[PDB]
Amino acid sequence: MRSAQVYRWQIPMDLKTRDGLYVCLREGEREGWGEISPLPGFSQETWEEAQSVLLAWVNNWLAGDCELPQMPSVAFGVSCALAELTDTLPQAANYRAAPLCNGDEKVAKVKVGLYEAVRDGMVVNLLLEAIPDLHLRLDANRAWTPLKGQQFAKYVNPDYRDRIAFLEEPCKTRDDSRAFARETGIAIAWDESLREPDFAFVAEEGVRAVVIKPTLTGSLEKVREQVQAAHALGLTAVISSSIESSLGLTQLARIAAWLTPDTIPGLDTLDLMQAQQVRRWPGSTLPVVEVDALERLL
Repeated sequence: MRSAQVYRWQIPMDLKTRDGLYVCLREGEREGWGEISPLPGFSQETWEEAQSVLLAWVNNWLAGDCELPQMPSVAFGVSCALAELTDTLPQAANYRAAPLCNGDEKVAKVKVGLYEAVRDGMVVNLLLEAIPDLHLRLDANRAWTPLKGQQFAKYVNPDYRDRIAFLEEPCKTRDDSRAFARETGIAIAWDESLREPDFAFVAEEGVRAVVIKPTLTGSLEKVREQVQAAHALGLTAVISSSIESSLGLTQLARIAAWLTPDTIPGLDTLDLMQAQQVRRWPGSTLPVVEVDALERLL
């Protein structure tokens, strides 16, 4: 027989707090968990709206309904609980993420688009020059105009460009991002794009990878179809963090081990937070908050 729990929480950060929810579904002796934590500025839905939809969905599932949610964060969180219940989300994971860097398969991540383009190009060249066997993933989050893209590349030695594993969504438009890629020889990745209507997995010169943030994307099943479509075209697919708590981050670790076995995931966001909850990320020294101490809604 079906039973469940719903929690709400707010974790302090080093975003002042990270606000989200959890769902626990049980069937008999089985149990599955999931995290529903929309990200302000990326997810369309709010924490409050996700809370309403998740409570309704839970009520209905408790009542026997089979309908799955459409709201992305809820769809994700619920799909994980259900996969756990059915034992389809493997337990194994390496729990290793590409480290998030500033300045200093060796793979690391650097966010760009915060400082001006030249500074980012200079910072990037310095690193690459400094660590000859380093491979960098760069995240622009559509920060640049074509000009800015040229400005960034100008400071990056062509002979180190092959070591930029991908630069996500450099430009405001896909055509401009594609043009930047072709001209600079710097590989790019799609991230936000995959979430736009009408997106199609197609071979494109200069595109080498996609970044999938499941909390933004939707169900695990949808994440799996996108990973697979990326793989079928020969692209790298990276499972990436939406600043989930430790619970969802660990799940993301398992999803990566399972669906993107040879690709280290972009989960280096735990240290931005003050505590872990429910499930530990191995090696973290953050305190852990137990179920018992969370705000229960259902």
